[PDB]
Amino acid sequence: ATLCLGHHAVPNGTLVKTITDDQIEVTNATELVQSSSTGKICNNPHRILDGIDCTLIDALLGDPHCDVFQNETWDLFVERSKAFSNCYPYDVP
Amino acid sequence: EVQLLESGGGLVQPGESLRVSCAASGFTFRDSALSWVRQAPGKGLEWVSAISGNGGATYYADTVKGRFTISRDNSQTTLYLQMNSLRADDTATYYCAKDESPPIYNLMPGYYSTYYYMDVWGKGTTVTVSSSTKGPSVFPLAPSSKSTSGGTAALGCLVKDYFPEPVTVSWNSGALTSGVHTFPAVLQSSGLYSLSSVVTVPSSSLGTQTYICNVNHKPSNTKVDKKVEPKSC
Amino acid sequence: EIVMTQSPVTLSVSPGETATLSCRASQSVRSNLAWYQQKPGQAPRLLIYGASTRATDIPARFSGSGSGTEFTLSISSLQSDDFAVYYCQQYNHWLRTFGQGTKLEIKTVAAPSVFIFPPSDEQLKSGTASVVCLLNNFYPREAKVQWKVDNALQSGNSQESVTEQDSKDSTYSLSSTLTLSKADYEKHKVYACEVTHQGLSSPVTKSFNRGEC
Amino acid sequence: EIVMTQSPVTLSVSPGETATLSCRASQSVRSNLAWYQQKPGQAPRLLIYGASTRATDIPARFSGSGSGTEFTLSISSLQSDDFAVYYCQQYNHWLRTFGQGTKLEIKTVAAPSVFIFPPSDEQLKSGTASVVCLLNNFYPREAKVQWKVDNALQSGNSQESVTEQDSKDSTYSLSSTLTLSKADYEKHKVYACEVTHQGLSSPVTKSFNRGEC
Amino acid sequence: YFKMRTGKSSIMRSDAPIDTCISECITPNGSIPNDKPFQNVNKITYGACPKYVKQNTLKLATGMRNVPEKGFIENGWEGMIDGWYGFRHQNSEGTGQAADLKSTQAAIDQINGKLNRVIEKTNEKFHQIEKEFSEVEGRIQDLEKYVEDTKIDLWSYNAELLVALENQHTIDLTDSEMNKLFEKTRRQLRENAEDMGNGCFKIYHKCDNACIESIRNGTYDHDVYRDEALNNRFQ
Amino acid sequence: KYVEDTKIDLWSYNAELLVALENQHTIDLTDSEMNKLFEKTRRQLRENAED
Amino acid sequence: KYVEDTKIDLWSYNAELLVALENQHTIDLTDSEMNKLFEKTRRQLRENAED
Ligand SMILES: *[C@@H]1O[C@H](CO)[C@@H](O)[C@H](O)[C@H]1NC(C)=O
Ligand SMILES: *[C@@H]1O[C@H](CO)[C@@H](O)[C@H](O)[C@H]1NC(C)=O
Ligand SMILES: *[C@@H]1O[C@H](CO)[C@@H](O)[C@H](O)[C@H]1NC(C)=O
Ligand SMILES: *[C@@H]1O[C@H](CO)[C@@H](O)[C@H](O)[C@H]1NC(C)=O
Repeated sequence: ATLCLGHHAVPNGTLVKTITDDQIEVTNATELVQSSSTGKICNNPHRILDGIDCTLIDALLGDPHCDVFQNETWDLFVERSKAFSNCYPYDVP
Repeated sequence: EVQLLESGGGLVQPGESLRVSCAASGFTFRDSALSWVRQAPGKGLEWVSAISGNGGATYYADTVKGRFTISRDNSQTTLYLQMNSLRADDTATYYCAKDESPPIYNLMPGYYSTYYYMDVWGKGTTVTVSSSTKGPSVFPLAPSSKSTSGGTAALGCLVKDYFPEPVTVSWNSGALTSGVHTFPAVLQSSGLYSLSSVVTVPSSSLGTQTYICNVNHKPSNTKVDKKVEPKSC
Repeated sequence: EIVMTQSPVTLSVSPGETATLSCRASQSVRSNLAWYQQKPGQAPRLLIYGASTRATDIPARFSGSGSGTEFTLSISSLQSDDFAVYYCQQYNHWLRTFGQGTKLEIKTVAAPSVFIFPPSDEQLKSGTASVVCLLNNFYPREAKVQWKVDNALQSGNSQESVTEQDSKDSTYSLSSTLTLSKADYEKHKVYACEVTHQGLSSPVTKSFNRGEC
Repeated sequence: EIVMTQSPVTLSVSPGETATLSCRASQSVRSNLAWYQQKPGQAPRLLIYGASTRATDIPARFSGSGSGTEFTLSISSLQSDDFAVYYCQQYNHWLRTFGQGTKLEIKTVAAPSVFIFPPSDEQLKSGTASVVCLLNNFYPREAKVQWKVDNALQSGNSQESVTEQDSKDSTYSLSSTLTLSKADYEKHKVYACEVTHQGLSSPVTKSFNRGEC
Repeated sequence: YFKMRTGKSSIMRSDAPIDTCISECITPNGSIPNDKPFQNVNKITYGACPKYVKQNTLKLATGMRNVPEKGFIENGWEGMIDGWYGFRHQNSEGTGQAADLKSTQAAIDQINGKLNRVIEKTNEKFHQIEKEFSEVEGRIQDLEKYVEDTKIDLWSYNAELLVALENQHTIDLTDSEMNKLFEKTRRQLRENAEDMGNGCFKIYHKCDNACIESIRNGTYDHDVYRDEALNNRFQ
Repeated sequence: KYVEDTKIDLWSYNAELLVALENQHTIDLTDSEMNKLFEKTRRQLRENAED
Repeated sequence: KYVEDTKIDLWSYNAELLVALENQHTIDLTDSEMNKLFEKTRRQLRENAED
């Protein structure tokens, strides 16, 4: 009688890096680097506050189009590039 | 549906053995793991043991390490748990539960993924380990004075002296559910539990309706349907 | 082999407020910490697993948070049916352990509707007549119930049975069973269960005579 | 098993300007990337090895660079003799692979001088008469040539032969040979070569009758 | 006056639209899942986010060394779906195959254990320092760019060295689980069979299907066949 | 605050990975020395005993 | 000064730890190739010779 021993093998596997081999084939691997994105900022769980048309300092001062942002709490204020200032010209040292 | 039902259990004396089944029905293809979790009457939960697809477990809590042995029969899709050398503190409602892991773990589908949370819980089977299976004596509770209070009257039944829990109680074969209050069992100093179930219905139905409490005690197969009438005076 | 300690043992929170629970754990645990909602008379239900991540089709008011050692569970908008007990398990040491448990209460101070129940004739013929005093619908759970038989207090033969908090009106119900013999019952005339509650201006007492309804 | 892709397939760069080449490589490769300059009719010659280290006694105008995946090759001062094809290899997983190759072009739309050619009598007696049409001196190489026999368009019997670009006037030449049998040739009367070019206002067509020069 | 409080709040410049979903991590490109230890979308992140590294892909081995066709065996067994390590036999009844559940589980547990070590909860960072700049500010801005770029290049080395070591140890631990499995049964039949030099044992005695199963589940008593196998070896 | 916070988090990983690697290698080297001891006495008995 | 001194001291640990692990593995792997060769010829002889 004969009793052979061996391991499983996949028809096509993934290549990984090791200390000695740069491209060595294994049966299974997982990606640790998150490279894909949904493209959209999920409003939850963090209380996302869309800056829309003004910056945070513009809402702090009280620009006419930013009266809605008064007494508004936020976990993360998101400034848009489309922001602008309509009120009196100012500068903050 | 991922339903699973626990069968067996009951009253055992200390030092005896007991096997509890768990019919794994539904979504579980049973290449996924399963566990047993007991909770003692009034006490917190406790993980007992686990089993994987095929025989990758083993894995028993230190409280029951040498006493319990978990078994799996995939051909009939049933999970077992042989509880040998039972002690007093083993009295608990043994729950059968499915175990799920994050998809990153569990490389080969059949084998044990060491990081499991239980998502699907079973109905549970009550196992009592003590030293006597008495049938409950049902005594009705009649209202006194004049319509108890006035606009609403109260009446109930007394389930005194029985062993062990539980006792099923309904009113008028389940047709009466509104206003019913089923109280928890209280172990008397004699050692036999006592239960009371009362219902508050308006006094306008004191005479036009005959109320019957349908007490069922399967552990001792005693099912009394006592009549509750106002005290004749 | 890895103990879990929940704090506190029981908390009282008004409906609507956020109830923050604790699950302190010896050693380090991060990848797994499951929260459960075991309502009385039912099996536990999975709420959050691995911390943070909540279970399928459970309300968004159940929030989970925790890194290691310290873990928290906050219920945003509290409902009257949330009177369940909450537990926390974890990984691993190959051996999952559960928490001790955190009882959650709801809340208006309701006054007990006292009702007396004389022993039935069938129980009188048995040899031991037990008088029952009901306290239907009341909050909070604390209720000092005393038995007075013939203007004399009786202690040692009464047992207090309290139900779990209700899922809708959030009111408890108490019952006291005064166990006495057949001759010990007929020995006295008037039976009155003295009831004193937190929200009770005067001690309401309901009584009845022997041989008359 | 580690494919290499050079971009573009061919690039036009005036003499003296810097010509940047691309050698995109699937999977990481850093320690080895050799550039080669294979002039037509000769063996390849090593330029750069590793990534930036150039070979011995080669001009300093050849520059090399690149990270793991993206590689570049820039020729600073371009000369007329740099009309060679460039290749890039890499390492390794025991198997060395070469690139596709990047032809280096250097630097008026010319009109194709169409010429027809009837089959000779020696070819007619063989049994298969093939008519030939010449497009001498024209740019660009793109030239849509169509055969029209007894006015009928003929496809599946024609073969396009195009020269390399000329070293002086830089004009291509094209020849099409419509192979037909002895009876298939006498079957029809007039043979016309419908020639359409990029810089052609109207489709120039030259034709001849059968039995008359 | 404004009410002064100190908390987890922050600010970030982004043009990504807001959607009604859940995500612990938020980037100027959009929310990304923090299930992975590292990310390559953007260095500006808010909340529980993976560590930004230069690498675009870092495969972590969750399996074993793959050999389909031409160390001890010429190739692995593609027909094994019930486990990682298994047996094959040519006995008197026929030819069968079965997996060793304990060796497969032991190899999965080591990978599952380190898999948790690599994906352990990532850093939770809220209000940090700005890493993108609109115009040149000189010395202060040059330091801020240097502080962050240093942190990135150091983390990139920490991540790329991690996958190399973890995968090198992954192949070593899985290959050693088979060396121990071949050594397990090698001790089972000491001088009842001999190593053929290719991963197969030449059992010199009559061994049926149940006898093969006795070797598989670890109940093979060599003394039963020791009087038989030894005679077939030297005669 | 960021420079110091960055310095700490990088050293925390440098130390956490250190003890993880060294303890693994400590267990690895101790188990090997046991195998090296069992292999030492195994060579002393070429065919005088069996494992 | 602090940012640079941090970068230096952190890279020095990265380099010192690298040469120690790579050299240890180098000595570890070379001894295995010697053992594999001993095991290779050991499989050929079977019971025709003894270690
Ligand atoms: C794996 O995929 C590639 C396809 O290019 C090829 O080698 C073959 O079809 C598959 N199987 C094996 C064993 O290589
Ligand atoms: C690879 O491993 C993952 C777990 O990370 C598992 O879900 C998947 O089924 C495996 N696939 C293969 C082909 O091994
Ligand atoms: C993310 O956005 C930045 C610009 O802020 C851009 O440079 C980068 O390529 C983007 N990456 C992805 C993965 O979208
Ligand atoms: C091992 O397999 C043999 C052959 O089927 C069987 O007789 C024996 O009972 C098995 N033992 C165990 C422990 O499974």
